[PDB]
Amino acid sequence: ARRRRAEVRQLQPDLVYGDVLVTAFINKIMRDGKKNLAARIFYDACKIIQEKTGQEPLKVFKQAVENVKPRMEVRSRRVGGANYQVPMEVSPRRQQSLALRWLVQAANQRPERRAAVRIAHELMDAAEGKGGAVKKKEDVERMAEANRAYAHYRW
Amino acid sequence: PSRKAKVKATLGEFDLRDYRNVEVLKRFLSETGKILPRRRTGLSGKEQRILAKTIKRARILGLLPFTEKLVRK
Amino acid sequence: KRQVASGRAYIHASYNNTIVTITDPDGNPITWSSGGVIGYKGSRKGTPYAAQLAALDAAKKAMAYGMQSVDVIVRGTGAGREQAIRALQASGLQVKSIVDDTPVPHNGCRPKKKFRKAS
RNA sequence: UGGGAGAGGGUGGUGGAAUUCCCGGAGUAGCGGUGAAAUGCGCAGAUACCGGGAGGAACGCCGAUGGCGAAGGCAGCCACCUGGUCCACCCGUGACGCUGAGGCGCGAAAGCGUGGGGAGCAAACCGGAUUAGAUACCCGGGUAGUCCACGCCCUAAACGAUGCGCGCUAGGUCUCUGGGUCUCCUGGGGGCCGAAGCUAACGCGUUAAGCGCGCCGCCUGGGGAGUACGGCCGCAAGGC
Ligand SMILES: [K+]
Ligand SMILES: [Mg+2]
Ligand SMILES: [Mg+2]
Ligand SMILES: [Mg+2]
Ligand SMILES: [Mg+2]
Ligand SMILES: [Mg+2]
Ligand SMILES: [Mg+2]
Ligand SMILES: [Mg+2]
Ligand SMILES: [Mg+2]
Ligand SMILES: [Mg+2]
Ligand SMILES: [Mg+2]
Ligand SMILES: [Mg+2]
Ligand SMILES: [Mg+2]
Ligand SMILES: [Mg+2]
Ligand SMILES: [Mg+2]
Ligand SMILES: [Mg+2]
Ligand SMILES: [Mg+2]
Ligand SMILES: [Mg+2]
Ligand SMILES: [Mg+2]
Ligand SMILES: [Mg+2]
Ligand SMILES: [Mg+2]
Ligand SMILES: [Mg+2]
Ligand SMILES: [Mg+2]
Ligand SMILES: [Mg+2]
Ligand SMILES: [Mg+2]
Ligand SMILES: [Mg+2]
Ligand SMILES: [Mg+2]
Ligand SMILES: [Mg+2]
Ligand SMILES: [Mg+2]
Ligand SMILES: [Mg+2]
Ligand SMILES: [Mg+2]
Ligand SMILES: [Mg+2]
Ligand SMILES: [Mg+2]
Ligand SMILES: [Mg+2]
Ligand SMILES: [Mg+2]
Ligand SMILES: [Mg+2]
Repeated sequence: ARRRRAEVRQLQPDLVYGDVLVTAFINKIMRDGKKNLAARIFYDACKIIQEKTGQEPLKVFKQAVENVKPRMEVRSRRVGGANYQVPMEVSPRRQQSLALRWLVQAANQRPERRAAVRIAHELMDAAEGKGGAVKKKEDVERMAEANRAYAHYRW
Repeated sequence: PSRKAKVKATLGEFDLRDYRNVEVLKRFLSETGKILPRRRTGLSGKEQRILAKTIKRARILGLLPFTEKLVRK
Repeated sequence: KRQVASGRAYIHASYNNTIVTITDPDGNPITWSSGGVIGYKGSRKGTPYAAQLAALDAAKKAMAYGMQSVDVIVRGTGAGREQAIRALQASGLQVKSIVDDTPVPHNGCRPKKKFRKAS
C-alpha cells in the first residue's frame, strides 16, 4: 500500500446473530475456503457454551475477544547499529485482528480432540480471564511497557 | 516577528556614553545580562558600538550584570 | 529523619545520564538519585524515562524528610532535562519555580576535539 | 589649519564567566563514556550540591553580510606611548613625481636555544574498544608543545590562487565612515547585480579580468625534481 490507505473490507453480517464480528471469527477459523465447515464449528461451539454455561453464547464471545485484545505492543526498529523493541499503542482495528486470530490460534493448541469443543472451551475459558489466548495478550503487553525506556522513539 | 518595540523607541533622549545610568542602560539587557542585538535595541551601527562600551563599563564598576539566571525552561 | 519541608532540586541533564540532587533551603544534599541509581547501566541511563524514574526516586526519598516544596534548577541540555521536571511536578512536591543555570564560559578553556571542529 | 572613524601597533593595569586542583560543609553508590561497551575513576566516600582559596589560559552577549592593517594579522575593560588614514577650507612649496634589480626591515602555524610558567588541550607515547588485521578513525590517560621573556628559524591553499601607480569608460541596490542646504548632494571604504567591452569557458565588469601609458616579478609540455651538485644563510630542522 504505497498510494492509498486501503479501505477495510466490510463483511456480511452473521447468518445467525447478524453480527459482522462473528463472520470474521468464522473466517479466521476457516481454512482452504471451507466456510461451511468453518461456520458449523463455530456454531456447534456456541451450543456447547450454551450448555455448560447458562449465559448466551453471543455475549460469551464478545467478552473473550475483549479480554484478549492487546492495548500495547513492541514494534522493532533500527537506530544507529541496533534494533529496539519500541512500545507502541495498538490500533483498534489491529486489536480486533490480533484478538480473533489469537483465540483461534490458542484454541487449536488445546488438547480436546473435537474442534468445536476447543473453540468452545477456549472462548468461554477466555471470558473467564484465563486461557492461552489471554496469556499471549498479556505477554505482549508485558513485552511493551518492559521497554518503556525506548518509548521516546515514538515511531 | 520581533515587533515588540525597539528599546530606543521605548525610551526618551539619553547619553549613550553615560556608563553610570543603570536605570536606563539596564533596559538594553535581556532577561539575562546579555547585551541585546540591534534588531532589538533599534540602534545604529555607530550607537550600538558605543552602547557596547558603555555597558561593559558599568558591568565592571558593579552597576550592571554579566549574566543572569533564566527563569522558566 | 530531619524534617526540612522546602528546598532546592538540581537536575543535572546530559547525553549520558540525568542525575538529580535535592538540597535544603541553602544547598546541602538531603538525597540524590541518578539513572544508574535506579538500575539502568550504560546508555539506558541517558534515556528520558530513566530521568523520570530518577527524579521520582529523588522526590520519594525527599518527602521522607518531610519535603513538600521545591525550587528547581536545571543545568545541562541532556535528554532527561524536560522529563525530570515533568516528573517532579507530578511527584507530589510543589514546584515553586524553575530556573536554568547551565554554566557557559565567556570563552576560556580549549574544549576537547569532540567539542571543537567549531569556529 | 580645523575636525572624524577604527579588534592598526607597543606598555602597564585591571574584570567577570568557565575548567582543573586543594580546604570545608552536606550527602550515598556510583560516575564516566559509547553504536554498544570497556579501559578509568569511586566506601582512604567519587559523581551531583553549597561555601572558601590557588593557579593558568582565553575573552560570552554586542558583533555583522561589520571595522582596521602593507602583508602576516588584529576583538573584555582602563590609562599611557604610537603608525596609517578619511573629510572640510582651498591657506603654503612649486613637478619636489611613478616604479623599483640588489639591500634592509616585517613576516601565521609548527619547529630550535636559554630561562620561566603549565589550568585546559594534546603530536609521541600507555591503555580500552572496533576490525579480517586495525601501528586509525571512537573511548580513558598523557609528554613535547600550546602561554611569557630574550634570541633564532623565514615557510604556507603567505589566496582575490588577480604586482604597484595614473587617466579613461552606463547605471541599479545594500552597507561602513566623513562633509553638506541632509527627499537627497558630495567624498573615502566594504558587498551584491549589471552598460559598453573583455574571456576557452566559468566569469570579470569605476573594488576590471575593460580601454591605455610607466616600472618590477615571473612563465615557455609531463615525469625525473623543488631532486643532485655548487654557493649563500641557519645551532639544528632546514631555507634560498
Ligand atoms: K646545496
Ligand atoms: Mg551512560
Ligand atoms: Mg588632521
Ligand atoms: Mg586595536
Ligand atoms: Mg570534599
Ligand atoms: Mg574499582
Ligand atoms: Mg564503608
Ligand atoms: Mg580597512
Ligand atoms: Mg586571513
Ligand atoms: Mg593656494
Ligand atoms: Mg609663486
Ligand atoms: Mg617603492
Ligand atoms: Mg628614483
Ligand atoms: Mg615567523
Ligand atoms: Mg609559535
Ligand atoms: Mg621553547
Ligand atoms: Mg586529554
Ligand atoms: Mg574491516
Ligand atoms: Mg586489536
Ligand atoms: Mg585521546
Ligand atoms: Mg606572510
Ligand atoms: Mg583566501
Ligand atoms: Mg612588483
Ligand atoms: Mg556600489
Ligand atoms: Mg560596489
Ligand atoms: Mg566552455
Ligand atoms: Mg558583475
Ligand atoms: Mg584600472
Ligand atoms: Mg585575465
Ligand atoms: Mg621561478
Ligand atoms: Mg623532457
Ligand atoms: Mg622535463
Ligand atoms: Mg620541480
Ligand atoms: Mg622545500
Ligand atoms: Mg653548518
Ligand atoms: Mg622541508
